[PDB]
Amino acid sequence: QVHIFWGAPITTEVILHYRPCESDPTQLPKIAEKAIQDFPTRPLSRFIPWFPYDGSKLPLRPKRSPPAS
Amino acid sequence: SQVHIFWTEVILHYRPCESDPTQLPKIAEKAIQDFPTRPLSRFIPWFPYDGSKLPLRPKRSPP
Amino acid sequence: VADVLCEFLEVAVHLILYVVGIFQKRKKYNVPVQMSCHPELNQYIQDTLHCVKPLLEKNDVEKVVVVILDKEHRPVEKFVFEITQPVEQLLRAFILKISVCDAVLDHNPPGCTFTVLVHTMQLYVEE
Amino acid sequence: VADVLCEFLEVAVHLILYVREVYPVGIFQKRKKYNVPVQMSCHPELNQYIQDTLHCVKPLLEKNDVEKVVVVILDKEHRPVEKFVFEITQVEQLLRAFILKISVCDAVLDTFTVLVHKMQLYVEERA
Amino acid sequence: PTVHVEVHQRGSSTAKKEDINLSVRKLLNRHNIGDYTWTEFDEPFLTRNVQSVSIIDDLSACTVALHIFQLNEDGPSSENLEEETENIIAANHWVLPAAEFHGLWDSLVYDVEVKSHLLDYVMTTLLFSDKNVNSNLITWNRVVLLHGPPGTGKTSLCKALAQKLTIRLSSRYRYGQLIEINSHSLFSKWFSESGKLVTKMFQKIQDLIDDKDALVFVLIDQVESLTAARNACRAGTEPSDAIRVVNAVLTQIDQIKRHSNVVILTTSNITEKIDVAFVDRADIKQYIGPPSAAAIFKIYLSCLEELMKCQIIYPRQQLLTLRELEMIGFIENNVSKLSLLLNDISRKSEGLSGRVLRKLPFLAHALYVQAPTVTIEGFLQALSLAVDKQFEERKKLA
Ligand SMILES: Nc1ncnc2c1ncn2[C@@H]1O[C@H](COP(=O)(O)OP(=O)(O)OP(O)(O)=S)[C@@H](O)[C@H]1O
Repeated sequence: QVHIFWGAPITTEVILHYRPCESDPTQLPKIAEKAIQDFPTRPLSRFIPWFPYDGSKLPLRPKRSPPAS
Repeated sequence: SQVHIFWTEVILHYRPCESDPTQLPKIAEKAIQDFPTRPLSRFIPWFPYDGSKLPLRPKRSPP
Repeated sequence: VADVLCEFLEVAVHLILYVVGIFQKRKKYNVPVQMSCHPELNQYIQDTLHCVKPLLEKNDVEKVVVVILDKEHRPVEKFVFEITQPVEQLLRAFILKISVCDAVLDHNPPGCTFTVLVHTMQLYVEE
Repeated sequence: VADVLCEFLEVAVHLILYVREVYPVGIFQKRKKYNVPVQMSCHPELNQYIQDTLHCVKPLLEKNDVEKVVVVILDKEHRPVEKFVFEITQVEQLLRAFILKISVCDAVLDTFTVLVHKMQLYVEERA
Repeated sequence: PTVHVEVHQRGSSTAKKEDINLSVRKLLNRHNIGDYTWTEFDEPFLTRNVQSVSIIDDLSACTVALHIFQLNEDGPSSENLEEETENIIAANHWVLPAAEFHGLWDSLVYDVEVKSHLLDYVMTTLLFSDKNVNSNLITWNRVVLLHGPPGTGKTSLCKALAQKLTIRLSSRYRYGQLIEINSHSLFSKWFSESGKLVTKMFQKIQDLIDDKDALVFVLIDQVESLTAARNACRAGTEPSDAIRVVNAVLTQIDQIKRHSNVVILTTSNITEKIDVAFVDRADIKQYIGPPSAAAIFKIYLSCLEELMKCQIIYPRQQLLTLRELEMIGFIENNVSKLSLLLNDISRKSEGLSGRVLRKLPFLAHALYVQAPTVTIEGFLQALSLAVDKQFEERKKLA
């Protein structure tokens, strides 16, 4: 069962929720059948540093200290 | 308080297999409303039974 | 009792689809009624009432509005069934009320294409 | 407990909306209202909007027909460009984690409709 | 033979298509009587679910085909750049059939039968498409040119075409798209950036074409601006606009030639100063000329019975068409005089552009008659003076 709340103002059956006070969407169901269908699913890409902490490449540093409080 | 449209916070129903009606939701609104009823007419047979008159009976019986 | 009331709503919705040759006499609830043999429609109306079933498990309900549509899906007729939901003659008495209603009144084109509604034993018709 | 997991989903939906910059109106600001370190919306219209969307899925979620809470972020064509899919298989540890999750999940990534087909949030995004 | 019938379904009407078809066929077979249009009906369903029925070129024949259409309410969508979203492309996007386009195909009046030629062109295109002819062996560039005098409704005919085709060919393509191309907002000229800009809007055209269940019409205004004559122009001072923006469109249009659900419609003003390698890549280059006497009379009629329809000219006198005047043989009579005087205005108002023709009632009811309700032959006199007012005004601006 699939529950397509068109809203947020700017086999398997479908329990869509209409809840109207406007009567002027003119498209819940196709957009409901749009929100229902799976589309080109990008694989979960993985994270990695590209600049690691090199022991042979070391940083800079300025002298002064911040005003403590 | 709730109305359902087996086609007020409305719980419509879709049944995706039937989905020929390109514009569904506006169809769904029409089914809900009331509209002027005609009176349930208290009915009366027009030709009533007068006890002063007697009807007709043929003699014969089925076998 | 809600379950058997839903089966009587089955009896209603579909026999009122009748109240042409694609329909047939068969024993329902110990009366012969002339409905349709359609198994798809049988299980589809069963599904309508059994989704109405949890609705009545809520017990908050007003009407079971079995809208007999026209072919336009824009009601020229209708059949609101305002049962104020909290022996065979009375289980047939409801059917005789609806038959006398369609008697003084009239039906719609053969395929009534009706869409059952609910608003969550007595009735009338908004013609 | 679902009476506060719905508000956890509230947290989720607005934080997605917030990090995605789906609107330039910067209404969002830190809100520990009733000691919840989460960043909801300051539109009571929309807080009660999530409240009653979850209210009308409350006869609908814990019935366990749920196979995935797909918070779609819609598009200009109202298209599911980013289906934030949450599997319904259920103590702040998850919450921040989910929060964490969402953030680290937006890590790779760059108008919402709450469709309802380890809270393994995964994003089906356009390639 | 065959006759075509089109029926306006209301947007707030939602009955199924086949019920509408059956009801209109029922009305036709009951009536079964020329090219007049029905407006009066006798069925509550058909009233609340129909607006009008019309016959497009008195016979009880039953060679009837029904086209049912829905003129889309909202107007144009806008097309802007992908990353330069400010103003780079700004193309107009009509989702046909569209509201602002109806009645347009009827109003236009010509005398060279452009409508039939330019409609049965697309009909034969579809015939050759469905029969699977060797596209390597018999081909068409899917480009139609219309050129002629300014203000003579050259571009009006293209929107009418698109509307009539998305109406006629319904149930063969769910809908049509019409992309109006602004040939003046694609000249960001510093070293061939416009010649690179044509590419993006044509990729968007490709996007709207691959939706193979939608008939798309690409309407290019001022096709002389995009394709400037490069050869005869002895101006080497044109660095890369006359050579790398015409060559940047002569390819993208030879690329959509392979597809079949696209038609290119172009409107030109100057016959010369256009690339000779684009007056070969157009199937029909039809000339739209200034209205002629009979055409002027018919347009003036259209205006006058329009005014009578809205009760402006309150005393309704039968305006006799030119065919009835020919039949009587120009005989002066107490009702036939008004048509004669109209016809004298027609010769006197000869040579004007259709746009000023469709203006002239406005002025003739503006200055010469202030009456909220006008009797005929004074309004006609107002026209006969306002036309000379237009001649003298044109002479005033030298
Ligand atoms: N020949 C005609 N017959 C009837 N109406 C005409 C005719 N020509 C023009 N019109 C009216 O003219 C109005 C607009 O015409 P346009 O098509 O814009 O002229 P046009 O040919 O576009 O000129 P350009 O090329 O864009 S300057 C429309 O409302 C038409 O009804």
